[PDB]
Amino acid sequence: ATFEIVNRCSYTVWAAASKGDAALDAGGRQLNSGESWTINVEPGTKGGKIWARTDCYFDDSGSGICKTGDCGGLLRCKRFGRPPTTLAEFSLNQYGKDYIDISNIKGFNVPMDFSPTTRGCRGVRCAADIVGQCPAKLKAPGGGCNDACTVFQTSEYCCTTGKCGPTEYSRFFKRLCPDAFSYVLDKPTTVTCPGSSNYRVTFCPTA
Repeated sequence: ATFEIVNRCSYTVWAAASKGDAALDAGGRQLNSGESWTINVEPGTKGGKIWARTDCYFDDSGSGICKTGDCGGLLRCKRFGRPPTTLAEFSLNQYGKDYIDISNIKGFNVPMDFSPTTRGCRGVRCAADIVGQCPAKLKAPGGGCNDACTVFQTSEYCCTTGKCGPTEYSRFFKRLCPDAFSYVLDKPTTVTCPGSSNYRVTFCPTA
């Protein structure tokens, strides 16, 4: 499946793509403002995620640090990134279908649109100014808006017991972006696409 990842932000981002125990394609690449990077993701990929990382420095071997979404200091991500990270999430060819969503469960760093480029389903978007509006206690001094689990480590925010409800913090993300997951048990905003769709992830789709 092809994912065209496009940076419409006015700032550079370093895109990242992983399924948590492996890179997808090269796993990561710098995208200057306006650049597009097309990756190939193997059919059947379960639990893949794409995100942006901001304010990164890499040496000549691809080792360094990002202020948001760092994946163990690598340019080419092999694991998931450090919160806060707006997440494009997808499981492909799952009994005939693809499933996509955007999630703020790990916080928010960069706005995103995640849309099929082939027929038969709608895209999802979380493009509101969540960093500018972020509640004081969730603001990440590093950049971005953390989710309450990352900040407070409680069963209720982390849904550790499987039994949690919405909270004042989850409701903030859900108010600014109704079309993304705001906590683990949020009412699903997952979109079902034809098996083997192709997609485009656009960072800063409205700015």
